[PDB]
Amino acid sequence: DLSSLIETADLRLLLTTVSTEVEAQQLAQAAVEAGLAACVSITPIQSCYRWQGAIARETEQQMSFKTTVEQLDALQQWLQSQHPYALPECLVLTPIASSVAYRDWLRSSL
Amino acid sequence: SLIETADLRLLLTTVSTEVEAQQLAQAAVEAGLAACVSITPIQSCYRWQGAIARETEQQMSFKTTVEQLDALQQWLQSQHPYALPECLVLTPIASSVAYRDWLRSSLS
Amino acid sequence: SSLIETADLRLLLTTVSTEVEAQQLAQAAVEAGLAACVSITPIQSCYRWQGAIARETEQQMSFKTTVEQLDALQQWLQSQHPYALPECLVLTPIASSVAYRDWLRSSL
Repeated sequence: DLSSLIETADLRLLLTTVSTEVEAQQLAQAAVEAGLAACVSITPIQSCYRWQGAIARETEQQMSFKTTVEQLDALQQWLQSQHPYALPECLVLTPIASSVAYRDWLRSSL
Repeated sequence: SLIETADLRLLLTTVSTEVEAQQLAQAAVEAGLAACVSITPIQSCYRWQGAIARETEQQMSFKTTVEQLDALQQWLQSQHPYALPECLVLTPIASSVAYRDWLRSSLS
Repeated sequence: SSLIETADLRLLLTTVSTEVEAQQLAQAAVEAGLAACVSITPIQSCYRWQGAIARETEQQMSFKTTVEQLDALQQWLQSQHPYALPECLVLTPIASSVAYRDWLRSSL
């Protein structure tokens, strides 16, 4: 149902970044194609971090993979094999609620 | 300074057009269902009815409390009853005292 | 390398009006050892403030930090933020790669 909120514990968002839009578009499509994510979002960002001792500001693409706990490990292993960085950003968030309809769509897609 | 929070919520959803996001944002805040809404364009790749679609969408992030969340979620779905929108709720673990207070006072 | 449950990593979220303000804050936070990484995303924001509903363009900021630096980043940010009442919302990731968790902790 489209209007009922439910508590959820098995949904996961995995956030990473890559340098170019072509890379991100390729990773997103390949993850959905492989059944490792139901949906992947990309948005351009600026990132500031220290590298080789100096502050760097770089344009990057922030990716959000929407997946379940059951595919999370396989997604992270797969990304490490395909990610262009030696040491990719990798943070996982847990949604605590969703709609029944969206949770069902997500699980069905995986 | 920081305080641990259990009752604040961020509702994340997507809509197809910028005009819809702007209208929803305004009306949700006007109604006291959210205190603040942010909108960010994104490109999304997803599985829909077997196939892979790539679309530009507006990511919306609504700042609310657990008390208004069910109401906000239902209201949003009433505005695009044809769609099956992204609905993901996050819970912040902390906030400032002042921000938490402003947010709560903004809801109706 | 593999995923590991995390309890000590934090994402502090805030907004500022302009890209220049965002860049300056980000750089200073990193330089001061209060955050490991800062991301900046252009957004539109709708909120209730000063008795009205405004829509403005803003920069969304996400500070990557640990719990050990969080109080100090928050205190510092309060003194340096251009806004009267800064957005202050903290998220906790539930996992990360071993390498990235180690990078983040090590960078601070």
